[PDB]
Amino acid sequence: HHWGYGKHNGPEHWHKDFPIAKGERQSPVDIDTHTAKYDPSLKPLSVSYDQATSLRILNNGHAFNVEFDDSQDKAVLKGGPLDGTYRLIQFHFHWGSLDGQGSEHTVDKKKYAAELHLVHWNTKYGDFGKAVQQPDGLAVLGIFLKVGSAKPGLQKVVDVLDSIKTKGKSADFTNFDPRGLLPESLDYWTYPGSLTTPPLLECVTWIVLKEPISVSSEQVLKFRKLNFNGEGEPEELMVDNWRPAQPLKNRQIKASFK
Ligand SMILES: N=C(N)NC(=N)NCCc1ccc(S(N)(=O)=O)cc1
Ligand SMILES: N=C(N)NC(=N)NCCc1ccc(S(N)(=O)=O)cc1
Ligand SMILES: [Zn+2]
Repeated sequence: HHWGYGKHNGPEHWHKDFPIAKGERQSPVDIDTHTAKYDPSLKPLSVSYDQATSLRILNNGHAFNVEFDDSQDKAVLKGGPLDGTYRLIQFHFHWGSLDGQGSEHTVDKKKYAAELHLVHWNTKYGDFGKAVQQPDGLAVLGIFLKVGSAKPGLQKVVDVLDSIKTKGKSADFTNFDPRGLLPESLDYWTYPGSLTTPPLLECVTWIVLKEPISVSSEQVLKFRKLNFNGEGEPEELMVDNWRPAQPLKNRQIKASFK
C-alpha cells in the first residue's frame, strides 16, 4: 500500500507515512497574483543549458523523468533568488485527465493542463541526496503548460513515451535540449517550499515562470496514455499525478516583474 494518485493512496493519505505533508513549507501553492510582491532586489534568472547532457527517460510509476548527467557544471540554474549554482538532475511533468486540471501550482486558482518541473540541486552540498536535506538544497523551475499550438521541442519526448509505457521501463534519451521547453519570458514568482511528492522534504526554492508554454492536444493525449502500473498488471492510466495546492502559512511569494 505505497503512495500514489488514487483514492486510497493519493495526496490526502500521504501524511500517514510522511507527516511533513502537514508542515509549514509545503508545495505546491496557489499564487495569488495581486498579493505577490514585486521584489526589485530579485535578479534575472540565469538558465545555462547549452551543455546539457540528457541520458535516459524513466517511467517511475508516478511520472516520467528525463535524467541528466549532473557530474559536472553543464546545465545550471543561477541568479534569480538563488545563491550559488544549481545543477540540473532531471525534469518531469504533472498532468491531468482533462485539460482543465493537471498543474500543481495554480494562479489565482487557475489550473493549467500540466506543469513541467526542471529539478536542480545546490552544488555546495555535493550530491542530490545531501541537497534534499537542506533548506536551500534544491531549485525547481516550474513551467505551466496550456493546450493550444504544439511545442516543437517537446515532440521528441512525446515520441519515446510508447517505449516506456509502464512502471520501471526506461529508454535511451540522449541529446535532448531542454531549452526547447522554455517560454519566451523568464519572468517568475518565487517562494520557499517542498518536494511535491513523498518524501515531501522542505528543501526547495520554487521558481515558477509566469508565461506558460503551449503544447498541442495531441501531445498531452500521449502523456495520458502512459500507465502507473507495471507491465502485465491491470492498466491504470497515468493521469492526475498532481498534488493540490497546500496552505501558504506565513510565506511570501515574490515576483520578479512589475
Ligand atoms: N553526479 C553523479 N556522478 N552521480 C549521480 N548519482 N547523478 C544523478 C543521477 C540521477 C539519479 C536519479 C535521477 S531520477 N530518476 O530521480 O530522475 C536522475 C539522475
Ligand atoms: N520518487 C521517485 N520515484 N522519483 C524521483 N526522481 N523523485 C525525486 C525527488 C523529487 C524531486 C522533485 C520533486 S518536485 N515534483 O517537487 O519537482 C519531487 C520529488
Ligand atoms: Zn514535480
